[PDB]
Amino acid sequence: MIIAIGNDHIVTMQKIEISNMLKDMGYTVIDEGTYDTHRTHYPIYGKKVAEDVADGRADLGIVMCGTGIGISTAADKNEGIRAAMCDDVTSAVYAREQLNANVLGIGGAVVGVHLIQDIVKAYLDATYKETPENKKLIDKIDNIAKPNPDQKDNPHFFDAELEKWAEGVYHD
Amino acid sequence: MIIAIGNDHIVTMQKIEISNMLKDMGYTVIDEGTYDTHRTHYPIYGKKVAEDVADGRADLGIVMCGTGIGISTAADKNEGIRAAMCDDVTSAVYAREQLNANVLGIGGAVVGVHLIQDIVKAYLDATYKETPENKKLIDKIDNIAKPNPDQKDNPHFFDAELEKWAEGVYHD
Amino acid sequence: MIIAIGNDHIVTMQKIEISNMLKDMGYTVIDEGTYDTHRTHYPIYGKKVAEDVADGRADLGIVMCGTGIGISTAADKNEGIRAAMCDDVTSAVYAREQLNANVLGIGGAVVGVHLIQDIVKAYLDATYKETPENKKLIDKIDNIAKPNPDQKDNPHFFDAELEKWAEGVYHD
Amino acid sequence: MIIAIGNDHIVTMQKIEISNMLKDMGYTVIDEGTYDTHRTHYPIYGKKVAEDVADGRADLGIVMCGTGIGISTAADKNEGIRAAMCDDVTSAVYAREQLNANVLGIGGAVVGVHLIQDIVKAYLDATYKETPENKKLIDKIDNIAKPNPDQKDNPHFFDAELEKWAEGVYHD
Amino acid sequence: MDVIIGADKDGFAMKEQVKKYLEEHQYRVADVTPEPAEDFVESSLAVTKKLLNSDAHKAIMFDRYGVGSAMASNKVKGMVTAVVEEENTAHMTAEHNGAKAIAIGTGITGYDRALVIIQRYLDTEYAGGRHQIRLDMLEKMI
Amino acid sequence: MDVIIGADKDGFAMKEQVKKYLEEHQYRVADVTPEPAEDFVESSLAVTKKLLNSDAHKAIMFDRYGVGSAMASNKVKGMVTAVVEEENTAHMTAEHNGAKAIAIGTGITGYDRALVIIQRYLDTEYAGGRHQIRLDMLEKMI
Amino acid sequence: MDVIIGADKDGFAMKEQVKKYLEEHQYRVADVTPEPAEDFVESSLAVTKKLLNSDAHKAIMFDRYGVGSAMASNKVKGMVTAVVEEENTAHMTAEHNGAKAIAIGTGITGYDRALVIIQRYLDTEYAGGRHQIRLDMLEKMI
Amino acid sequence: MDVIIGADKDGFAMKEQVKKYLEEHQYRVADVTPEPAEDFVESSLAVTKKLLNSDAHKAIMFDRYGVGSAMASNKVKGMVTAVVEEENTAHMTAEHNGAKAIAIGTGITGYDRALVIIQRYLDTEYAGGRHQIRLDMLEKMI
Ligand SMILES: O=C(CO)[C@H](O)[C@H](O)[C@H](O)CO
Ligand SMILES: O=C(CO)[C@H](O)[C@H](O)[C@H](O)CO
Ligand SMILES: O=C(CO)[C@H](O)[C@H](O)[C@H](O)CO
Ligand SMILES: O=C(CO)[C@H](O)[C@H](O)[C@H](O)CO
Repeated sequence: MIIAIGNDHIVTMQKIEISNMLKDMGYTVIDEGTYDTHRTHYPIYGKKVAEDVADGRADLGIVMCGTGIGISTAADKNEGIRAAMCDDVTSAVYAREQLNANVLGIGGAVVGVHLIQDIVKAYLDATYKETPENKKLIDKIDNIAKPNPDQKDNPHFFDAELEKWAEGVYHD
Repeated sequence: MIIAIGNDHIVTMQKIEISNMLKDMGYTVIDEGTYDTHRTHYPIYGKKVAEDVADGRADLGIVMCGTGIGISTAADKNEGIRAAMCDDVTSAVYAREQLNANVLGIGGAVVGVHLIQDIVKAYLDATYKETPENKKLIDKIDNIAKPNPDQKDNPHFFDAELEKWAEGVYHD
Repeated sequence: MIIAIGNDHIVTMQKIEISNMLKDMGYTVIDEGTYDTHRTHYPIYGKKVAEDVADGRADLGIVMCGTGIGISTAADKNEGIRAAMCDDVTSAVYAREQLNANVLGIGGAVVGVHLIQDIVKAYLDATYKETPENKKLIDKIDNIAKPNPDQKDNPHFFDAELEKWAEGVYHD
Repeated sequence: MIIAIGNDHIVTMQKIEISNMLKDMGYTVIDEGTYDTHRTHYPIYGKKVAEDVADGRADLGIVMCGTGIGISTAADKNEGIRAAMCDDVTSAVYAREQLNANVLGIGGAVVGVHLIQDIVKAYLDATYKETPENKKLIDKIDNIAKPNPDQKDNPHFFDAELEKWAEGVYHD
Repeated sequence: MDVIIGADKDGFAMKEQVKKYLEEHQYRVADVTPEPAEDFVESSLAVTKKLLNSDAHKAIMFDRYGVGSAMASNKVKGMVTAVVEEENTAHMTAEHNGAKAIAIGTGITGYDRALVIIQRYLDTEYAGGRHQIRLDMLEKMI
Repeated sequence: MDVIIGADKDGFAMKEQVKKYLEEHQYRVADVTPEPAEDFVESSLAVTKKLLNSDAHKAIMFDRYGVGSAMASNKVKGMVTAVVEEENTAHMTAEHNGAKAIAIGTGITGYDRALVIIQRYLDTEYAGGRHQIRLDMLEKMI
Repeated sequence: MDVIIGADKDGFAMKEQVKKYLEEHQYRVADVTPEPAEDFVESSLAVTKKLLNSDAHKAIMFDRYGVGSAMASNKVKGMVTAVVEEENTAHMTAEHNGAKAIAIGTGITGYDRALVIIQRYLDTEYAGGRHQIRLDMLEKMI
Repeated sequence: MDVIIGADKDGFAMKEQVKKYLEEHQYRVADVTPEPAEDFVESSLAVTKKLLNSDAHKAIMFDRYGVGSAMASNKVKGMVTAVVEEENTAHMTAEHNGAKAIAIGTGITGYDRALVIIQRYLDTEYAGGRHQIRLDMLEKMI
């Protein structure tokens, strides 16, 4: 199985720990998230992981940032994706078993590494158990957003924002 | 104010982060926990921190280990101590406000650094507020254990176990 | 300017520090080396960085492993590359000024981060200065190896070895 | 054998690595250097390690800071001490064998951990080999400074400077 | 300050408790699910609609696990919903993210903790600045 | 497998639910608080006494925050109680520590999560070995 | 043990000293540059040819910076040359890498240190095992 | 700028080379060991004396291993001598420490590297500020 993983600069170290674990477990990993700890933007990596999963390059995805909210929200906002923001094992298992979530989000700065490992393992070990009940829920979820061809598989999608960033438009 | 802190080898890095923060906040820190990451035993440091607090060398104490359970329990098993095991802000504030807990325990491997910082800050910022109800609970807790002069202020209390360890008695 | 960087699992943390620095300095970084600390093989990343430089995708390259010997040697064994193994500032400047070295190798486990930063800075700040003497040395070096089209731009070049590894052929 | 170790805040992580190694090697360690990474002053820890060695609480000492110059110089400026600043195995062995140096200084930010480990091991493994030649050198060295009873075993020796620091006298 | 709230059958109980809490603390509450919603998709979308179509910038969604309401509402262009189970994210998601709403799972988070989470969320304003680039990116997505 | 359970007024409701859960899963349950205890000190100590006297090696204490039941029961010589609010400690405290009991705070932990925590705790055996030194140290303390 | 040595004009002096050292310690030395080579490319390649053809598995190249002899000789298929300026790489490159030769820069490394580096290199055997995959990869390259 | 230099028998050769280098680069050099000193204790103390008793703030001590000259001269109250073997300390010791002198071991450091080290040291001024507390502490010691 192939797992795509991504992250922002705040949790690169936690991402490395999970990447190592996944490989020890026999999983093939596609690391998309940022590779160092230089200030960057979570949506970039959330989108990359989402597309790997949606296009079939990866079976499932895992994304992390400080709280996980930002990057998991970015991953959710893509066609074919059901991203589950889970800082606990219980909801992560529910996400996989009932909502067939294909992207797991975790807060690398609020959850300790041992617990992150447990959440990831539980999420991966879980299996979607279809029922007419959850199939209806899932279908409703898959039909909420309106597909935008300009976003789908478009690497230059955020260039506009990146340029403004280089121009100091987003100063503090 | 003086804060005593301790830890086992699993969470020395998290201890360092909290130590740094406490000093930046103006607290005087007495680091007792282990200083490196060489395999050691949580009760040793839990006891050291507990006595700093009980003997008046420190106002409050903070102890951490992988889950916090071991070291916070060790700390609790000392005269004059009310140790609270809190991996969340809500129970930590309750511990200080209602139980006048003087030792805070946290799981450095299950709680992320940002949340650890929040728990510590909330615990320290909180103030004990006496009430006929919690005064009665506190009195009960302070009288459960039977004092052992052989343990009180005895740093050699665990020597027998340390010797058995050096002799391979506790092999896996 | 574009800098390609790579590393094996022993020095991923040092690579991250250098990546951060290069970006703060205004360079565009292409991180090829391994992204986590899971056991892997230095020739893979040395080759990737070497080709980025040889194919014009990057202006210069920097590769690191425990001692730097393995990855810098891997990088050197590619068309168009002159890789210099330098754990000091003096030889690094010489490498750039006299040999027009386009790939810098450093031992991330034997050189401290501050000195690594100095070596990288000195190497980058240096400028090649042609002379009838070094032009002749450079020409000799560029003509020692016999080009192998099967290796050039072939990312599957080491697949046979990777398979033997997955099959336990390289056990200790 | 007992080894006293100390460090400033810049190299606490490297100190931890060495402390771990020393313990795995069977040495008893007295960690004096700073325990976290909060800004502090190298002379404090250099002096503490020096006195452990001079008073017989430790057999040898190891001190580190960014370059090692500061803390090793502080260690040298104490009665009964011969501190050797060595970022290499060769001079460290010479220091022990010829000058019977009892305190080793290393730059934790300029020397990689693998090399630091090698320097420490070589220094510890070496044995002083007395000759009328080096005995004369050593005696001359031991008689250069004039003993100051106000410094010897005086923990409040630097209080004056620390107060000024708290008062913002040493601002940048 | 205004707060939009909603819940499905699983989060209805806590939703009612929080409403009483909020009203007791001078908060003007807009309950879009006086009766429990069919499911978390309906409740979260109802809260989102009322939010994006109002002058309120704080909302709380209640369901069993939190994940569902966030997964659903985040599909709406411009919406940003944070599942919250601890006290750090409670304030950080508001400070850094648009945090238009937080989702609480009643099967995951106890009531006392929920109140601390809610109070922290309500008491925190968006910092803007550098964070806006990420919010601009999110709003650009479907 | 035997399991001792107890609770004060704040933890009674969940205690009752868990008791039903345990019975449904063939566990032999010893409830020391058929009626809610006066406070968590009474309930936690009642659980501790029953446990240290029984052949059971698993117990669950319920109160509002968990913290209290653990703080009080750990004062008993030989007792080891773990406050648990997440799924990693749920099993690690059993594996590494004596974990003679776990304490759950009903105002902190939701029911569904509590059940996962409880099952992980019950399914995990103490590993012994190197961990015994720490337990010997703890049992030596007051 | 056999050792192949060579040097250009800048590394000749040290090469001569080391040769004396090696002979004094019973090493069978093959000096490919009795007279200094025209440049480090000539000397490093001379050493490489003699080594890959001899039964010796240890060699030392001398030049002003080390960098050049390594850069040039590593272009030879199957060759592995390590520039060495400190005592850890001195043995680690032999243990992990093929380290068919080490390159010392006379303008970088002092004589006493060079001798320690050389002796550590000569006293260390290749560990094989997992390391062989990387060597197989290197020998495959041009 | 002025530079005080000195050396024992082992560092004399490089000392003479550096003196010519320095004089060629407009540096005013004060050589306190026109003839090699008896040993590094004599040469380092001679350099220290001339330094502390002059208006120069830069000095270079030459011997075989560097360690000796630093170990000896640092015993003098107020003196600060840094053994230097690499290019980072070369400038950092001047910036952060009083760096009244650097010690170079001719058996450890090659000449070309020595010149880079020396130039970096000479070109760097003390930063003062927060660093002064440490220098005040050192000068207070014997
Ligand atoms: O948690 C995050 C987004 O939800 C990020 O880690 C932080 O916003 C961080 O400051 C990067 O933007
Ligand atoms: O969490 C812990 C004790 O409760 C410790 O960190 C672990 O048991 C660790 O393995 C050291 O004993
Ligand atoms: O230095 C290295 C190769 O020269 C590598 O870092 C080590 O061999 C490491 O063990 C990985 O192979
Ligand atoms: O190398 C050091 C002193 O020689 C210290 O690490 C640095 O001066 C650091 O800035 C602390 O003062």
